[PDB]
Amino acid sequence: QCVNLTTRTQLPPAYTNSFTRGVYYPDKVFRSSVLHSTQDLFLPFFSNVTWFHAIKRFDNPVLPFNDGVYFASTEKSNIIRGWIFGTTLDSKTQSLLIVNNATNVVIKVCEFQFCNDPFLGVYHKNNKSWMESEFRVYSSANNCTFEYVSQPFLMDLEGKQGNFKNLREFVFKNIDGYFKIYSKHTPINLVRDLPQGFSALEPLVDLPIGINITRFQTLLALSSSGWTAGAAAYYVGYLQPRTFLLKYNENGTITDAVDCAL
Amino acid sequence: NKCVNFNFNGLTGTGVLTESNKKFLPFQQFGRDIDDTTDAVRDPQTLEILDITPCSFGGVSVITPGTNTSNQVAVLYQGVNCTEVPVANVFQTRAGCLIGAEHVNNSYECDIPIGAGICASYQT
Amino acid sequence: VTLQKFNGLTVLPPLLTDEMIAQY
Amino acid sequence: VSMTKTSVDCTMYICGDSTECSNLLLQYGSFCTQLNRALTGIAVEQDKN
Amino acid sequence: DPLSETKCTLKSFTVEKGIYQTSNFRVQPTESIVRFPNITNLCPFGEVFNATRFASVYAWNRKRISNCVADYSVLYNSASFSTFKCYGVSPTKLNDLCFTNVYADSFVIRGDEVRQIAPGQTGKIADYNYKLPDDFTGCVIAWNS
Ligand SMILES: *[C@@H]1O[C@H](CO)[C@@H](O[C@@H]2O[C@H](CO)[C@@H](O)[C@H](O)[C@H]2NC(C)=O)[C@H](O)[C@H]1NC(C)=O
Ligand SMILES: *[C@@H]1O[C@H](CO)[C@@H](O[C@@H]2O[C@H](CO)[C@@H](O)[C@H](O)[C@H]2NC(C)=O)[C@H](O)[C@H]1NC(C)=O
Ligand SMILES: *[C@@H]1O[C@H](CO)[C@@H](O[C@@H]2O[C@H](CO)[C@@H](O)[C@H](O)[C@H]2NC(C)=O)[C@H](O)[C@H]1NC(C)=O
Ligand SMILES: *[C@@H]1O[C@H](CO)[C@@H](O[C@@H]2O[C@H](CO)[C@@H](O)[C@H](O)[C@H]2NC(C)=O)[C@H](O)[C@H]1NC(C)=O
Ligand SMILES: *[C@@H]1O[C@H](CO)[C@@H](O)[C@H](O)[C@H]1NC(C)=O
Ligand SMILES: *[C@@H]1O[C@H](CO)[C@@H](O)[C@H](O)[C@H]1NC(C)=O
Repeated sequence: QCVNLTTRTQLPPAYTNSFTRGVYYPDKVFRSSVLHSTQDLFLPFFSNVTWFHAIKRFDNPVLPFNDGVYFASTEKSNIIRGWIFGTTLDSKTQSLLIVNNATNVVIKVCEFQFCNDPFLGVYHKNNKSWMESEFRVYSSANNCTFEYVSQPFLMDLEGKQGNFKNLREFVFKNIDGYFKIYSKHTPINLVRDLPQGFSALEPLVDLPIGINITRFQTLLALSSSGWTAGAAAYYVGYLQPRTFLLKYNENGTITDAVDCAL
Repeated sequence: NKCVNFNFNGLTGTGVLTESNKKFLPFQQFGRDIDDTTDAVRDPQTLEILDITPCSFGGVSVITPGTNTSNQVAVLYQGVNCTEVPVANVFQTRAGCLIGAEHVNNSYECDIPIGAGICASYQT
Repeated sequence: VTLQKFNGLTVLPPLLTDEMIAQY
Repeated sequence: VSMTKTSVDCTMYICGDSTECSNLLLQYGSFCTQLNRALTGIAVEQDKN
Repeated sequence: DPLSETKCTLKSFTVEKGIYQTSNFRVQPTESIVRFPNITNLCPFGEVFNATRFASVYAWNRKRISNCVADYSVLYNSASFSTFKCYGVSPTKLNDLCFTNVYADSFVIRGDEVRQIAPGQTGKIADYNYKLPDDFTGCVIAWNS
């Protein structure tokens, strides 16, 4: 169940600056009201960062993953709904699915035959409703290794109006085989750029997945072609190995940081 | 509140473990100071912080009037508190614990130095 | 002026306390 | 007028709690007691000052 | 005693008047404590065995075990099973060891043919429908049913 929904305007690969976002707790270690340093992979400060949109437009190329990644999105309507990660991305090896369908956050690791460009289909009809409808991800998944479901919920898929009100920031690393996701969730009211200020991503999830990851793509919510998108920007930047000096406060939050080559 | 060796989650150490007023965030497990030395750990079953202090040690010094005066001596255990010394006329000082000398209210000059304003002397 | 460890180190007290240096 | 008196259990700094370090470090000789003489020296020097 | 200790330490039967540094005191680590997180998620051997019905040996099962604790406290501890045997890890060690990758191999057979399973063996089960490799290191369990 995959189709090539090519009804979209073509736009150039836009850029913006990334001031000091993309710091995170590097080890599971407590430290307080101290300045402490590591040489580790981080998002470089003040660096040109890559930018994407759903709008008419739906911007989602299969992008390289190399040494780790920073992903962030300024959102309304909960339209950004996960990622797809992996080295082949067509069953010739394993690859990784991380998704948020309306009931669960779900992670799966299989020899997946993905679509040419996967997505999640939803009802949008003027009899005002917003339920799931089509799950265009992969056809086949024979050799599987890691499988999960988060404790069951419901989440709004609703087409809610306005400028971007949710920011969710993520960073991704594969070390020795153990894959790590660190992330932050924060309120915003911003029209078209990443927020000036500071944040330090909490470690959400860590998994002995063992796969290689070499290319990512994001997973979004959506008569086959020719359909309505919600409006949302998302951003991507590579981690680079660089020395940071970090300040911990009394609560042990990374409260500010400096990059030793800025 | 005992000197124990420990392993927590593979992190191996030694000291006196005790209840902590500190608060780690939900994802930190071990504390490290400026020195990069492991001062606290979250217990992996009660999920509460232990502060940890490397268990009682120090120099010993022997206080001595000279052999040609006497065969009598006193022992200062340095930084070690008097509650922890008997494993090796007791007086507790900001230098640690001294054993084998009478504490006396008479402030003489310093016949043998001990520290923190304390000296010892041999007499009638 | 702004200011017993795992690593064999200790700090010894001075023979004169800050009270005794106040007296002198 | 003085600096902080410091002292080191040289065996504890070098590799205390381990017996094979007691067996090996004995091969080196007085290279602990020389330090204990040098530092107990500095410490009596501060109360002289 | 401290007088004979200082006499010895100073290389001198006359210890002259003074105070002298000796024999560093250190209270010993009086015991070793070990603390690990609760072994809460037991691997589901009660689904592997305690399940209603197994399948036949030419259709030998491969139920996945991963991301759980390999706790044999109601397994190698028990008398109820006729045969328990291992082939390169000692049977005491199955609570000590970590695996990378684990799968159940479930079926039913004739009681004589229990002897056909062992890596390096013959008999019709050990040829027409089952075999184990020369570098296998796991364990076999079988019982009168
Ligand atoms: C979200 O995706 C998951 C994964 O496919 C769906 O969970 C499966 O749903 C079926 C039907 O309830 C169950 O038989 C499977 O056992 C479920 N998977 C697991 C691992 O338990 C879930 O139903 C999807 N949500 C929606 C709204 O479609
Ligand atoms: C993944 O699934 C495929 C699908 O069968 C397996 O591929 C077979 O592998 C064997 C051994 O290399 C070959 O003899 C077959 O010709 C293959 N057939 C097919 C259709 O792939 C593969 O073994 C599986 N991999 C794992 C690790 O389980
Ligand atoms: C460390 O975190 C705590 C909790 O967020 C902060 O303490 C709170 O401060 C407000 C304002 O004075 C009080 O109303 C709360 O009752 C406090 N809560 C607690 C648990 O103490 C504290 O401000 C943070 N540290 C810094 C440097 O801001
Ligand atoms: C490991 O198990 C113990 C008990 O089996 C759990 O301790 C309980 O925690 C709750 C909530 O704090 C208390 O109400 C109980 O009194 C505790 N049990 C006992 C026997 O006192 C502990 O939380 C478990 N650890 C984890 C990580 O789940
Ligand atoms: C040292 O020993 C001898 C014999 O006990 C004694 O005659 C001499 O006076 C002693 N010296 C001092 C300073 O007490
Ligand atoms: C020494 O004086 C203190 C009060 O400064 C008193 O506590 C103590 O009992 C006195 N000791 C003797 C032996 O008189």
